[PDB]
Amino acid sequence: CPLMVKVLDAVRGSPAINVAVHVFRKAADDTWEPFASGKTSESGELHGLTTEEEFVEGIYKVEIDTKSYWKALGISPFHEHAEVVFTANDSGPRRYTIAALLSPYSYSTTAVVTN
Amino acid sequence: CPLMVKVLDAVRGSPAINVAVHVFRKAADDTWEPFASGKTSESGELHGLTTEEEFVEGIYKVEIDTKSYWKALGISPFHEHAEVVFTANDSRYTIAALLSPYSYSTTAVVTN
Amino acid sequence: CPLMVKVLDAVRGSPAINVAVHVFRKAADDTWEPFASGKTSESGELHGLTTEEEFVEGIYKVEIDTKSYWKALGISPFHEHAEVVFTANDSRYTIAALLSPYSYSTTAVVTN
Amino acid sequence: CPLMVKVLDAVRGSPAINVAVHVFRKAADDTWEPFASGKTSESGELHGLTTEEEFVEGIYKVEIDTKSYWKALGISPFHEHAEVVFTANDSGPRRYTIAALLSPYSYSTTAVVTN
Ligand SMILES: Oc1c(Cl)cc(-c2cc(Cl)c(O)c(Cl)c2)cc1Cl
Ligand SMILES: Oc1c(Cl)cc(-c2cc(Cl)c(O)c(Cl)c2)cc1Cl
Repeated sequence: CPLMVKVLDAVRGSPAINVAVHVFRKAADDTWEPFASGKTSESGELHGLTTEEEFVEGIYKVEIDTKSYWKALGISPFHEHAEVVFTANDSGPRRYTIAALLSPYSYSTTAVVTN
Repeated sequence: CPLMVKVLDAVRGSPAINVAVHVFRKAADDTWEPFASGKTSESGELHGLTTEEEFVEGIYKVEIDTKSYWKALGISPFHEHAEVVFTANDSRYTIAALLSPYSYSTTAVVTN
Repeated sequence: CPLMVKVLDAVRGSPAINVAVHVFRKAADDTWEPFASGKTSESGELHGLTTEEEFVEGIYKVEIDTKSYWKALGISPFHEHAEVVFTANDSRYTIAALLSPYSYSTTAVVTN
Repeated sequence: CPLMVKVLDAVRGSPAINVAVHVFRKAADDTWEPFASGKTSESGELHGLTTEEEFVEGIYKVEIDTKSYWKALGISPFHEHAEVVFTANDSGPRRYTIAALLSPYSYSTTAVVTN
């Protein structure tokens, strides 16, 4: 599991369940190609997006579909989605945890990078 | 005015208005003595808490009554209040707080 | 000026100065077209990006070049940049970003 | 484990290891009495502070000793510590995760409350 996403809801003090996450990788022609996608579990975690073999060096974008999440709760939020863009594995394989904390008008994101 | 407080609401995307703020300074006996207080304005700001003369080096606590704020909006919050504790050293302090029911963040902007 | 950007540095407790910001609007073909840009001032602020006439309803992206900022301070950052994507609907927008090497937070303050 | 603390470092993108945490409970005479204390592990987590039996209703304060953490890294930080104060178990036992994300001039805290 070299790439894991964890999403929390700051309004309810709970994991953010069933949030859609789409991951893209920047291709040789500077286009974002689809890489992986999934939905957060009841623990607000998304595991198994990729493998070490497939997760090569590159620029990745993790798009978290926050708008759909808040709308399904009857809240009209500010952002369309939360986007996290980073270079990965540029000095060898690392494990990446991307965490996001969500509110209707704000969000925070962090990365925990281990090896 | 060397100390300013700004409070924002992350749920509504607005200044947090009418939020009570109490400032304390740590006394000789390790007690917190009341120092300054007020309620944030329409812009979520609290200006004029103190003066350069009075704002001597020391340890200060800024207590933001976040519970009352959320209760007024009909939302059940987690925290009793938010506290920011820091040392003022000489060499302007903006204490900002961003509020959600189960989370808050605070940052200090120290300028000049 | 219906759109303002403010950027703060959580490592140094200061405005984030000289940070390039690019604003894009989503075009008819789902493309991002350049809309406005600038560099934050000494107060970490970027004013005068647009006018009420030009700032029509639509989807906008604000891209903050956080990587260059951290590189200038000799700190290796995680993110390529920070992006804030939102719909402007009619019924002033302050987009604030708080920057650390491996983390950032952004909040919108929508007033009037 | 009804009370867990997790602390992350936003400067290094790593868990915050060896951070001291002191927990207090408000006593009948409105004094803060010591309740539990510990240090975060290599994963930035602190488990085993208390038991369900001991963790009764009350107002608790979780003090995270952030100043010592940053000083040991050669950074002179703004805050003396981060404090999280909350009523616990007021409608029955809950499990509380207190998370903090740390930077020298800022911090964020969240609670995940489950049952
Ligand atoms: O003027 C300000 C505006 Cl607009 C926002 C913040 C601010 C404060 C905190 Cl804590 C945040 O997490 C974010 Cl994202 C912005 C601070 C100042 Cl000083
Ligand atoms: O397990 C975790 C828990 Cl509980 C909380 C956060 C987490 C994530 C964000 Cl964005 C935060 O601002 C804070 Cl304070 C904690 C991260 C992980 Cl990985």
